[PDB]
Amino acid sequence: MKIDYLTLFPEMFDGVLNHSIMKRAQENNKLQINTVNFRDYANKHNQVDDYPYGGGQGMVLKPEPVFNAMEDLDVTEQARVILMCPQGEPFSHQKAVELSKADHIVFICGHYEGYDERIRTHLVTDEISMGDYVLTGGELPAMTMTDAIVRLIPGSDGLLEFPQYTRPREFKGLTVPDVLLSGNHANIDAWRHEQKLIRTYNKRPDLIEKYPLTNADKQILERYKIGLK
Amino acid sequence: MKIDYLTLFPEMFDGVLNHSIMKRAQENNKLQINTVNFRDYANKHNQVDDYPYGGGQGMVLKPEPVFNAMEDLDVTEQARVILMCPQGEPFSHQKAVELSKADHIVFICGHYEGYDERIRTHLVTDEISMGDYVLTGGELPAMTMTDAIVRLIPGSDGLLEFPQYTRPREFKGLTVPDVLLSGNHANIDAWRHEQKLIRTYNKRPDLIEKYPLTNADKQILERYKIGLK
Repeated sequence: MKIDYLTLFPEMFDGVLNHSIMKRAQENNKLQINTVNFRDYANKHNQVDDYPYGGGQGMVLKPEPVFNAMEDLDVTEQARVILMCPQGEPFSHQKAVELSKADHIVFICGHYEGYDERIRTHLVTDEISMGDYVLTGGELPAMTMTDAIVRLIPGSDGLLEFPQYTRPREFKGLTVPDVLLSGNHANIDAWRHEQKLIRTYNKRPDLIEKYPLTNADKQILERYKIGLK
Repeated sequence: MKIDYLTLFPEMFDGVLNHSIMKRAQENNKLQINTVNFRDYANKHNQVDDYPYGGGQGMVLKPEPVFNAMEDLDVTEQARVILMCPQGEPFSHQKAVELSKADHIVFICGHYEGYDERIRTHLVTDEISMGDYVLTGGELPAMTMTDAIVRLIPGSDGLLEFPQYTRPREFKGLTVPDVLLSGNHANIDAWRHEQKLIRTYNKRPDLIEKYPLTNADKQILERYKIGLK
């Protein structure tokens, strides 16, 4: 697979493109992750931005530059063109899975108060948001999504996790549960299972309602609450 | 406000810390956004990582280094310590709002198969996830969240948005709706309102069910569907 980022700030990507566990695939000829400076496709004035027909307070991303960029990037039909949007589908795993299968992805990163509809109908294949929160630009989101998608290339049990501890045993008066140093694995497993139940009960009672509790599980919770008195 | 990132890859941040619309506040003495190299707090071996008591296949982030880092960073009580986690609360706007009010935030960025529970009980104040998708590290998430929080410092109408267009009027046979060039603002507003209704009807019927439709709105939808025949 290969990935292109058409952005006005290709520099934002230097730190991440290299120094992250991203090179696993880059050096392994699995993928080409390269940045594209969008100002190369701009027009009298080298702006990729222009006024809205009908009026409005914001500016709108022009169609021409974007179509041109897609041209030389040889985006075929069956390449994925992603627009970073607030009203886009919030990104998810089923979506990360779907994308890791395409052989080519292009991200329109710049945040504009508007996008020419012709770009949305003819070029863009997926519109994606990160969550109900509002961001200043689409480059971070594009990088975050790349991570999730790439690391899913080739190369819960319904409860919260059991608490984990490492050395030292005692630190500033904070001691690791004795059971963990006992070497008795049936007791360590049982204790972790109890902690998972209890933590879920205290912090994600919704998860408990959708967990098929065994009689022993109910007895653990029952005595736990009696211990709180 | 001030923000610290304790990470093993401070380089990932160079591109973003500067070149994004982040400098608005940095140069304006509103905030200090600086990176901290976590390997400065490491132990015989300069690892921040160590084996799990009780056994397990992954490694666990040691408590000592993290507590030390929080010490010299002068994290007071009433500073926010954030751990990037999969089971953390997915990040949201209400959370972005809450955080933009704190005067100091520290992000533990490294992804480990485990975190010593003492860090979670004594240091960490918020545990946050990005969504059900799994990421390779916590630095991108920390940067994304910073963006949403910072830009919310000081410095929907229930339907999908109306489609936007800019020059040129005709491009590759793709023409901007005539109404937008007509200069008749009551017609432009009505047309946009119709498009919002129609698009929402076709793509987010759930939003239509929670919209207080007027008689005129129902007539727009009604004739639209008759136009589809």
